[PDB]
Amino acid sequence: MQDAITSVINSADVQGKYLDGSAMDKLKAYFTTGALRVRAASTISANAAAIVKEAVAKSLLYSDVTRPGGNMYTTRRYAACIRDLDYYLRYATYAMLAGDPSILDERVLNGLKETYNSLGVPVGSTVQAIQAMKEVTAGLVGADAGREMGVYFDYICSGLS
Amino acid sequence: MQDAITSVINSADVQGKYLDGSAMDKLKAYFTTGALRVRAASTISANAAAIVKEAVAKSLLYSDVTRPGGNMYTTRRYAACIRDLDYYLRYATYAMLAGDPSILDERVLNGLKETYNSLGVPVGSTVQAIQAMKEVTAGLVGADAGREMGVYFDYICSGLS
Amino acid sequence: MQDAITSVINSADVQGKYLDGSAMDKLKAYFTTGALRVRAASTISANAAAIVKEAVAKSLLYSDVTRPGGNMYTTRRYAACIRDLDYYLRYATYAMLAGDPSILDERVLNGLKETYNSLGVPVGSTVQAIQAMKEVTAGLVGADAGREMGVYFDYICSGLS
Amino acid sequence: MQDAITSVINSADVQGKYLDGSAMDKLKAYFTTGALRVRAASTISANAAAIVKEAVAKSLLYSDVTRPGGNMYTTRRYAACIRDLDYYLRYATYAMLAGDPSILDERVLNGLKETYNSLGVPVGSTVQAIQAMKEVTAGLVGADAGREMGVYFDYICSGLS
Amino acid sequence: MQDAITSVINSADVQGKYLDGSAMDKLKAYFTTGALRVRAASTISANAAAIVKEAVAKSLLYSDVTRPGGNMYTTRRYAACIRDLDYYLRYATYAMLAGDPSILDERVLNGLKETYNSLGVPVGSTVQAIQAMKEVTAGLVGADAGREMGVYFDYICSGLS
Amino acid sequence: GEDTVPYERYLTPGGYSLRQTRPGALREDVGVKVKVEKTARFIELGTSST
Amino acid sequence: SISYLESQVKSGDISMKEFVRRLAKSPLYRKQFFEPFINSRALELAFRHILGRGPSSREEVQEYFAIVSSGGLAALVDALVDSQEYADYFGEETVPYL
Amino acid sequence: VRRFRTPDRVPQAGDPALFLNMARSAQIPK
Amino acid sequence: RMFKITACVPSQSRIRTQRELQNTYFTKLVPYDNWFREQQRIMKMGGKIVKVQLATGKPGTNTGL
Amino acid sequence: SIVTKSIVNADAEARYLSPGELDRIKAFVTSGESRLRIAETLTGSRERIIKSAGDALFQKRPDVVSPGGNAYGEEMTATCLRDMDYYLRLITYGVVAGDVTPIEEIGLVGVREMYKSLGTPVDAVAQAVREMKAVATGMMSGDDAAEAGAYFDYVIGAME
Amino acid sequence: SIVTKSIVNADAEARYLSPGELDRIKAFVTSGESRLRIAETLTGSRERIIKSAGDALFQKRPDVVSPGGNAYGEEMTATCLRDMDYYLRLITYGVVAGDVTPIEEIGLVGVREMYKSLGTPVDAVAQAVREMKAVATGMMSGDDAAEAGAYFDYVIGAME
Amino acid sequence: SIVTKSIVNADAEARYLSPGELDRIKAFVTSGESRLRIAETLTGSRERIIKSAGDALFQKRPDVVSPGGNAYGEEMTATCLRDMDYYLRLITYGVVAGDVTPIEEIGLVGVREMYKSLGTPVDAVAQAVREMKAVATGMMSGDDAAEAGAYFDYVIGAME
Amino acid sequence: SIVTKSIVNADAEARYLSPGELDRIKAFVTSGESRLRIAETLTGSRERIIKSAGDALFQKRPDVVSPGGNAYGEEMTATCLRDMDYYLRLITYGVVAGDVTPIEEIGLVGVREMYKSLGTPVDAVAQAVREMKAVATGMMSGDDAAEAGAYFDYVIGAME
Ligand SMILES: CCC1=C(C)/C(=C/C2=NC(=C\c3[nH]c(/C=C4\NC(=O)[C@H](C)[C@H]4CC)c(C)c3CCC(=O)O)/C(CCC(=O)O)=C2C)NC1=O
Ligand SMILES: CCC1=C(C)/C(=C/C2=NC(=C\c3[nH]c(/C=C4\NC(=O)[C@H](C)[C@H]4CC)c(C)c3CCC(=O)O)/C(CCC(=O)O)=C2C)NC1=O
Ligand SMILES: CCC1=C(C)/C(=C/C2=NC(=C\c3[nH]c(/C=C4\NC(=O)[C@H](C)[C@H]4CC)c(C)c3CCC(=O)O)/C(CCC(=O)O)=C2C)NC1=O
Ligand SMILES: CCC1=C(C)/C(=C/C2=NC(=C\c3[nH]c(/C=C4\NC(=O)[C@H](C)[C@H]4CC)c(C)c3CCC(=O)O)/C(CCC(=O)O)=C2C)NC1=O
Ligand SMILES: CCC1=C(C)/C(=C/C2=NC(=C\c3[nH]c(/C=C4\NC(=O)[C@H](C)[C@H]4CC)c(C)c3CCC(=O)O)/C(CCC(=O)O)=C2C)NC1=O
Ligand SMILES: CCC1=C(C)/C(=C/C2=NC(=C\c3[nH]c(/C=C4\NC(=O)[C@H](C)[C@H]4CC)c(C)c3CCC(=O)O)/C(CCC(=O)O)=C2C)NC1=O
Ligand SMILES: CCC1=C(C)/C(=C/C2=NC(=C\c3[nH]c(/C=C4\NC(=O)[C@H](C)[C@H]4CC)c(C)c3CCC(=O)O)/C(CCC(=O)O)=C2C)NC1=O
Repeated sequence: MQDAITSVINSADVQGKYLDGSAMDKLKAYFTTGALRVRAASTISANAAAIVKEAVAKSLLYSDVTRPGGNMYTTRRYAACIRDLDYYLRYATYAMLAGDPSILDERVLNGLKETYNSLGVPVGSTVQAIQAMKEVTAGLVGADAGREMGVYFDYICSGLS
Repeated sequence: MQDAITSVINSADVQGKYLDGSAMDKLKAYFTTGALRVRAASTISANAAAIVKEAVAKSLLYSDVTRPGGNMYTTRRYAACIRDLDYYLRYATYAMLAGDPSILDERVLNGLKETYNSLGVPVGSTVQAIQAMKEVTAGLVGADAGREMGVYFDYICSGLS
Repeated sequence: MQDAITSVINSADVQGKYLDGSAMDKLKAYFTTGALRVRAASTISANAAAIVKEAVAKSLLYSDVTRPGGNMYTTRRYAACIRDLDYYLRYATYAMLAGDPSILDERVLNGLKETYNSLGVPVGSTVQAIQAMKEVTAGLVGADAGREMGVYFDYICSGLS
Repeated sequence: MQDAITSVINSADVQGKYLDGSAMDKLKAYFTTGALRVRAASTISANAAAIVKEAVAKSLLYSDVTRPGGNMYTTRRYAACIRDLDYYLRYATYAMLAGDPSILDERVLNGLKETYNSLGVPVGSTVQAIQAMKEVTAGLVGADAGREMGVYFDYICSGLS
Repeated sequence: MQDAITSVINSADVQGKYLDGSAMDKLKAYFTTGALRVRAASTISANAAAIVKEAVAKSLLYSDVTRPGGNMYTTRRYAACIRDLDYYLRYATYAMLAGDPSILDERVLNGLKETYNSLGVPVGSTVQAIQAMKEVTAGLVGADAGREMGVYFDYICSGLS
Repeated sequence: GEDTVPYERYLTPGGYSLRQTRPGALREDVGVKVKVEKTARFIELGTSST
Repeated sequence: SISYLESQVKSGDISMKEFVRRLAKSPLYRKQFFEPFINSRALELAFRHILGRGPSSREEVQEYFAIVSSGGLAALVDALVDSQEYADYFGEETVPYL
Repeated sequence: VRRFRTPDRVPQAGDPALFLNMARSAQIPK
Repeated sequence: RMFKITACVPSQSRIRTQRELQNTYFTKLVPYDNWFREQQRIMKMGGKIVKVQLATGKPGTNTGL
Repeated sequence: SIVTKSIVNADAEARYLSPGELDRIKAFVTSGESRLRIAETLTGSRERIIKSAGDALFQKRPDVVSPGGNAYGEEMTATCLRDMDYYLRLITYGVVAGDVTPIEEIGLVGVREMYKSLGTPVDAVAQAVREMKAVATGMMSGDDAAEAGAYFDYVIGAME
Repeated sequence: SIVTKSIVNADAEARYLSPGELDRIKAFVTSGESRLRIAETLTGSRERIIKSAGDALFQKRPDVVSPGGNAYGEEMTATCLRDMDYYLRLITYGVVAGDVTPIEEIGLVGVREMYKSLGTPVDAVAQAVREMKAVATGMMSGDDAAEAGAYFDYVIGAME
Repeated sequence: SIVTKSIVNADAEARYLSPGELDRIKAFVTSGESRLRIAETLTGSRERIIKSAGDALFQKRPDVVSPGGNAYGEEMTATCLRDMDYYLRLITYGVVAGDVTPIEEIGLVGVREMYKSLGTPVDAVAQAVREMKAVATGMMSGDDAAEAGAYFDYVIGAME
Repeated sequence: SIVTKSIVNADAEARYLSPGELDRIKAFVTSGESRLRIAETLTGSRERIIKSAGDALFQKRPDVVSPGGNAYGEEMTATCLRDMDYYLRLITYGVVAGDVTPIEEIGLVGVREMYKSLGTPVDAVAQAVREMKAVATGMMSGDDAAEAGAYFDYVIGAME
């Protein structure tokens, strides 16, 4: 768990060097993008349940997975699916605020593949659900904030696949 | 690697005793079932590719795992899946002929869980594929030969899970 | 953990269908056999320690495993062996009452092979002990109740082997 | 193994001289023909199996060599014949791309006569098969690309005879 | 490597014909002599070392070749001589069982003359040793089994000379 | 909180994968889909009434 | 011991590389190192016994398990001995070494 | 030759056949 | 079936790797099934094949190798 | 079911089934015939139950079918009747099993989270099961209506 | 054959023939009379086997004889029946030899490469050997049909 | 056994069991009754076999029981008869299994290294198994004596 | 049936049953066990017979399933398989009754008028019964296939 600042400090410390001009430029880049990160995080905190339910309405609804035999069939499985998608959106917001995806592979992508493979959860359908969540939130917060959200959404989909 | 005869001899030898009446009765049971084992092995050797492709057509086809994002997606992964299912059917035939599942945990179930967990292979989907293979071959060779095939298929599914 | 009723309901629910005539016939079969299951469970609850000690007196006593060097040698190992056999008889009674062996591979056969292989417990000697327990309880409760006990005893011996 | 460029450089180096005007003219000739060589190589890579099977359909099919007693009789011998013809077409494509037949007598014509004479392979029938392969590919790629393929096909037939 | 059956099948296949009456008669001759071949092979497998040591005691012992200067002088050369004679008896048993000497010129007589001529091994003394081995085993297994052993022993001596 | 003895609240995916995906403990939706099991339409049409 | 392989090597008609090939296809090696292992472990043991090193990539394990899958221990030793690697490191005379 | 009994029949340290001579030599009152 | 081949294979890699020397120009009995990959490999290293001769084959058979 | 619940409740306690639990299983085993009769009554007339209950629901709660509600339109009303069909099927399962662990363990655990993610008023769903209960207990004899109304009662209670 | 396989399997192991392999060769030597009877049964009625099997094959798989298929026309159908005659001859060889090394070592190694180079569907060839097996095991007694169907079974198994 | 050997030999070759190997397993399965009869013959009369074979051995090779030999004294002669009992037990195992992989895989691999570390002449052990073979084949019918003498023959052959 | 036909044929002639007709009825009475075995063979595997015969029919005659034919579409193909199921049921009735008066007296009298009023090619129906005969006689033993093929033969003969 480290943001862009802590990773820059960790690189300069593992070097043992002081903060040179490249580290200063990286921190200036983060300190310019931080206000946009803050406003996108507020806008995403506004519409958590709406983004999640629009992602299910785009991908998972009216398909086979909500029908009998699907892994999203029962009300318990539906509630756990909404819970999993809320987790993905919340941690993508955290990784957007930090500017570093270390929290994603520390706390989402750690044992997620083995959990989903033990439960029988389809990984492709949940990857499509995360992609639709990314599409909806990029329609919500704009072009560049949607892109800096979609880089961590693509990180979650890549670590899941 | 030992059949029913070699396991009976190994028990009587670890005892240090001669072959008493219970060992004679066990070997008489194996020597009565052996002709049925031979005919079922010939019938399974007849239809290897048909049983494998009917198992994929029952379980794995048209699901998420053959779609993008699934672990059976690419042609390399499809060919390796057909190879793995052919391995399961071949070694279940061997364990049916021997009448002892020692070859299964010696040569299939040895590092299979750790291999599948390192690769990202879903264990539940391949357990369902082996179960459909068992269902197809039990439809092929009959009731009791299908049962004595399904005991080793259940052994493979239990060691995999 | 599911009995015959819960497995029938789970099949009809995974189908998404209502309970058709085949499910009604399966439940009628269970509701006819249930009184015999109840009486056999009472008769087995009567004589737990007697069935266990007669199984040890048939198989494990006066052999090498109770002698020095055997895995049933010490008093700690003898008490743990009596405990393990009481577990097998108790869970076979539960699986007889439910009419479904899901409790056996959920709660007995889950990590039992790896536990016994890590401890050094002989699996063949305990399989013979469970077989003698089956023979004694089938002498106790009769022909058909002994058979419907022996199907789950054979399930435990098959999952152990 | 050397193309036209490497053979020109080797001649100028064994002389010890620099590249004079005749070497420049030879390399200009190769650099003019190279695009035609590339397009003919792509067109031949398109239709490998078709050119091979049309060569067998022209020469070797329905003759005595596919009948009993012939050297192309069995399925093993048929598969090895298709393999040998695929080798001849592939190496003729390589020698067409290099513009020098050094790869042919380095890697095809090295021990091929002695191999075919030890096996009992008819050399005249395989020379007719290579000639029909040449005729088919010269019908495929045109007049001049067919000619610059047929010079290396004639090289293979001359070294084989 | 082919027995009488495989050579008959190879002749009928190189003809391309079906098995006519002469091939049926040849296979009937082999299927009548096969039980005698089996019993002679068991009797020869009984007394391998005895036949070898009686052959050396008849021919090679107390002659010049076991004296200094002989090629059977040292213990290494004596052990290699016993090894060579065991090879001749074993492969003569194999050629007796197959009923065809193809294994002898495939796997004994292939480079044996050139090996023995490069090492300095006397070919006449080893031919006399094989002849005494033939005489001893023909005294062992009887008249006609000794004759059908001696035809392959004479084959080995003819290919060696 | 001083009233109850503990109980096993969480499994690892290794232990859950051990117990549930065993064949007798298994359901039949768990990992790939199952198709619907209707009767054949020619049997349904060949009956004696709608 | 397999004895005719010892004969045919000490004579010199069969090269040492064909000796390694014929000894790894021999059933003593199959009893010892192919029977108690899965093909994913027998493959790496064959890599150690024949090439003297472990498989150094994932594509190498992909390729050689595909070869094992087509044609058993026979085609595995066939594909290991006939590489460019065995011929460059050991040639025709030297025993493989770690 | 005649002292030789099969090694399965020979009593071992867990078997009560070693103490059987004492069990038949000791007197038990009715 | 076996081919009694005779070939000479220079390495062209001993200068870089600085290994010790194996004697080239070998005479060996190759089995028939992998004689293919062996001849192809000798052509891969650039070595010339002097003499190929079928040793144990009896050429023209269909079974019995 | 009853047998699952008794087995689990004796299973945590490390004891066998007590004789009172055993005559509980015995009484459920004897009453299974009446349970199957109630199940056939609920199964055979599902069309009229779903139709009349949807009619009385949309009469009672017209805002969910008015523009602005969840079940507005053709396919939305069809999905609404499908959800009512799901709950009647779970009612039949709970009638046969003798306990509400099919109903709860299939369609009542995360029902609030699901219907909040869909945008559905859960009180109107409770009214839908109330009208289903009215039509179903209007269809049977007295004790049969009481035994089915117990499970209908559990579903409406687990809604709110 | 059996003797070749036993000799080779003892030959790699640097040992003689084990006594179990020797009674295997002895039992095959005794059963050679029944093998020759099955071979005469298969040899004498080859015309009806090839004719009826071709008829049932083209009834079963009519697209390969329709224009567009491989065996379309007079000479192509004659070559198709010739390939079926080849496989029945190899069946007779494998029946006599007691093992499938004649069948495999003649006409089953590169069968996929050959029939892919000819443009032939191999499943239709498997159906041809299936109809040949049906006509041939319809022609014999029970154990004779089982012993011939073992080799027919090996050919259809080696196709796919 | 036979089934283990056939399974392994098909297993290295990456193929199924050939039909010739399958009728080999079938013939062994049918001959198992005679194998069990030979095993009961060898098991029931082990006392007389070991006693008479030890008597004939010490008559034939008296130096190993003379002072200076290995089996000199009471306990050493008892251990000698115990080793003969071990080899008769392995003979019974090899008779039942239909192959010599029990005998070889238990008591014939490092037999030279073990008996060299004990200081034992291995030729006298071969004479012990020879006298055991004489007493055992003097105890049976003709084909039974041949089938048991095959495994006795393998043990004496694996000694030297 | 046989008894009906014998009774009627003696009934018009104003005589009793002749003894030859009586041993005809007796032989049919004895062969009724094999008739019931053929009937169970045809009854138990009706799914595979109808499925494989419809597959081979639409492979053989693709124009009736192409747009423009009678059995084009989902429900039309279902009705086509239903008509094939009807004819297999009448085949089972004729197998049990020992004569074709069930088959003729139920489903063969006005078959041309009915299938002309529906617009159906009757030759394609004859091909449907031909494929049903192929699958059914591929499912039985020899004499059983002949006895069932007699009634299948009567149905295809009564078509054209
Ligand atoms: C003889 C005992 C034995 C077995 C069983 C075995 C399995 C095995 N399966 C593998 C891969 C595989 N196995 C599968 C199979 C599956 N994945 C799915 O999605 C399906 C659920 C399931 C098939 C039913 C796939 C897709 C791969 C390829 C993984 C990859 O390429 O990334 C690999 C990786 C290396 C390679 O492909 O060649 C091994 C070693 N190895 C053995 O030695
Ligand atoms: C309810 C499902 C379940 C089972 C069955 C189970 C078995 C189990 N048996 C054990 C030990 C044991 N089990 C045995 C039993 C045997 N050894 C023999 O020689 C006999 C053949 C056999 C008895 C018939 C013995 C002797 C031990 C003690 C091992 C030791 O103390 O070293 C242990 C080791 C820890 C402990 O003793 O308390 C477990 C966890 N655990 C479970 O949760
Ligand atoms: C890349 C350079 C190169 C070539 C060309 C090459 C050829 C080559 N062709 C061979 C066999 C063969 N080649 C043929 C080919 C023919 N026989 C005929 O009747 C036809 C006239 C002709 C085909 C057009 C056949 C039938 C065999 C198999 C011989 C046998 O199995 O007995 C063999 C024997 C070993 C094996 O099949 O795999 C070699 C090494 N090897 C090489 O390294
Ligand atoms: C299976 C087919 C086959 C045979 C037969 C075979 C023979 C063979 N015999 C050899 C040596 C030998 N062979 C002999 C045998 C003899 N010299 C005499 O004086 C006697 C007349 C005669 C014995 C009867 C001797 C003494 C040597 C050793 C030569 C030496 O060490 O210098 C060698 C030299 C390498 C080595 O000893 O291990 C080979 C390869 N190799 C084979 O692959
Ligand atoms: C068996 C347990 C179970 C339940 C309950 C269940 C409900 C369920 N209801 C859904 C939709 C729905 N359900 C309703 C139902 C209602 N809205 C109203 O106003 C009425 C009060 C009420 C019904 C009377 C509506 C309107 C939708 C569509 C929601 C939307 O389209 O956004 C969906 C999403 C689409 C689908 O795949 O069907 C699910 C999964 N699934 C289950 O597996
Ligand atoms: C003994 C082992 C052996 C086999 C199998 C063999 C097959 C073989 N089949 C051939 C052709 C053929 N074989 C078929 C056969 C069929 N096509 C179909 O549609 C049917 C499914 C099937 C037969 C029932 C056809 C149509 C051809 C002609 C291919 C062409 O003309 O392009 C040819 C080329 C012409 C010739 O020389 O005969 C060979 C060599 N040769 C052999 O030595
Ligand atoms: C037991 C004696 C018996 C027979 C035979 C019978 C036939 C029968 N076939 C019908 C339709 C049909 N039957 C067919 C069948 C076929 N069309 C094709 O192309 C195929 C060749 C063939 C079947 C394999 C079709 C397509 C219809 C629908 C005709 C239409 O919809 O106009 C109908 C009208 C709808 C109905 O009530 O089923 C009857 C009554 N009824 C009987 O009681």
